[PDB]
Amino acid sequence: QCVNLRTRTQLPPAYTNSFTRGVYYPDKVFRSSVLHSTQDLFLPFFSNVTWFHAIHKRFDNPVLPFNDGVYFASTEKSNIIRGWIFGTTLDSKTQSLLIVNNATNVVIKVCEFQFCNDPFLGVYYHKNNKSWMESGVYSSANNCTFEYVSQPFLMDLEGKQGNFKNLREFVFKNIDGYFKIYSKHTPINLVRDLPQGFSALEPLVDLPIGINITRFQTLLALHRSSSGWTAGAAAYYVGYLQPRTFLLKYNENGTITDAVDC
Amino acid sequence: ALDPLSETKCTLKSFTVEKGIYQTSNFRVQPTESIVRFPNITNLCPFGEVFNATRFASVYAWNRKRISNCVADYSVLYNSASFSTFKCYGVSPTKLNDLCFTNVYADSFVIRGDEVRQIAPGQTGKIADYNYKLPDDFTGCVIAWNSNNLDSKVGGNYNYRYRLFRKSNLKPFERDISTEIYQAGSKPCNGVEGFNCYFPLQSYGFQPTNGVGYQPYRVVVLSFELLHAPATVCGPKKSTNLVKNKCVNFNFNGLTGTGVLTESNKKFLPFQQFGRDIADTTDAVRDPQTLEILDITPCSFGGVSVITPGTNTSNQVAVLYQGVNCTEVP
Amino acid sequence: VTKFNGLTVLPPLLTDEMIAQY
Repeated sequence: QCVNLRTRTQLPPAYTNSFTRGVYYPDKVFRSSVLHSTQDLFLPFFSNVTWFHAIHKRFDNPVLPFNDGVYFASTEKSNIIRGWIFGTTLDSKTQSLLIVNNATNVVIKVCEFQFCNDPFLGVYYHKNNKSWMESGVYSSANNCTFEYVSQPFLMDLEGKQGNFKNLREFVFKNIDGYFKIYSKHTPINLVRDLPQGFSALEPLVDLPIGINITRFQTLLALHRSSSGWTAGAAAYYVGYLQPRTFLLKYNENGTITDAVDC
Repeated sequence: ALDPLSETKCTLKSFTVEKGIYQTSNFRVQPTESIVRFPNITNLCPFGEVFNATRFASVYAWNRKRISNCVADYSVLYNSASFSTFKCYGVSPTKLNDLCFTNVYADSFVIRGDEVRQIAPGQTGKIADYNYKLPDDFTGCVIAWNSNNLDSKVGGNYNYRYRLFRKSNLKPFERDISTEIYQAGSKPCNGVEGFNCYFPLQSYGFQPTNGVGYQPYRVVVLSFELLHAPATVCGPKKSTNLVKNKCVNFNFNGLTGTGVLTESNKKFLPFQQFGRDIADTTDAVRDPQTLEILDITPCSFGGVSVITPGTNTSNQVAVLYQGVNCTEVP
Repeated sequence: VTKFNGLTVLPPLLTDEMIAQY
């Protein structure tokens, strides 16, 4: 479990642009036809994000820092990217996070997992009773405290064609020993890497973990029939948060309509 | 405090009042009830696994169960009336029902009846020095149970043992299952019975006709841990009914105020609890039990004015409650 | 031409009907 992959190629960090997206609800307070300002960790307008791209002989999975917070947009159709993992040194000396989903639940386990050199989510048992189920990024787990079971989700794995008609945005932040997860699913008519518009992010997951996070990694789905595994494509972007100051406009129903950077 | 005419004299500091209108004090409707609302007490915590257990172990092979991310119901434990000893130090368990800690540990073992004093910090002897000890800062609360009809067997329960010796003084909260041999002099034991070497493991003689010091007593230690991590386990709480159209007190999960509660025509999102105005004032709150929002409107207040002519003519006065409806004055 | 913490607004003595008669 120490040898590298057969399709592990590296890519130079190309860049792109993010027009207006990267705003969320700062609190759980209802407002109506107001113009409220706030000072929290947001994404800067008209900044750059690190565009990554993998194919079904390139395994584009680098290791990136997590100093303040990283904005995700996992826009994919056959759902190759499963989940994400966080840690400090990626070993069993300290605690690390693990978020994976297996088509019936999302699994959040934080233990001292002994990862590989280049860890990957391995799928086996392709003989019978498939149902696109998950069937190892770790080897051991001991001396841990927290485990979470959240609301389930839906999946599909067959190949799609054409342009991209779905958005899966994510942003994480580690303050006060907590862990916040924001997401939004919107249909699009996308002729680019990132769409243009305005949509807000809603809070779903809240965990009182209390861990330090410095680096992270991204997990994909790989089939086979620690090197002989067939990889898939990927299309995700990586940004960084900064303590900016934003304006927020609310309507009569209580939804964010427009935002202005200061 | 007798006449509104005489109340005017106490503010003007004079015994003669001329013609005019004067403000004396303020009016405020006092609250009657106190509404306490809180969410449900679901996601209960498995306390029957260590208190109402069927299986158990010895004094040195004690298991460990992790208790976190649940609700700590100590109300039925304090009023159980089915256990032998419940004594602990400093913090009484009758006020611990509404607190929150980080981690909770509970053990499971059976000790003798004459060895009940050894489960204490600073105690020496047979069980505390050779099997299992507690540190001096133990602020938990122990609990025991007689098992003369549960773990007792005729002929003798020789499936469980307890140590009679150990090499030295053990560190507190140690789980030692191994079978090392005690040496006393300069003669090594070499893993076999020899000179100055005694077998610590002694089997139990549990019998229904045993004495008070030979009966099985299921004792469970319970410890409380305060860590710099945020608290995950908490105690329960009780709410009351909901009263409308009355200036009452508010006791929600994260809000405290005073006002009336009427029906609101607004729409709230499921990712937010309450709402606020443009001047950081609360106007709508959601009930944590049932999904319905209630409007927050303050009960009536205002100044009191006294209309009177001069005191050299008459003494009749008129009382004007500014902005107050006189369905609420009497 | 287009509260909560002890704030009140007193009405004027002359209304808008009696000003228009003047």
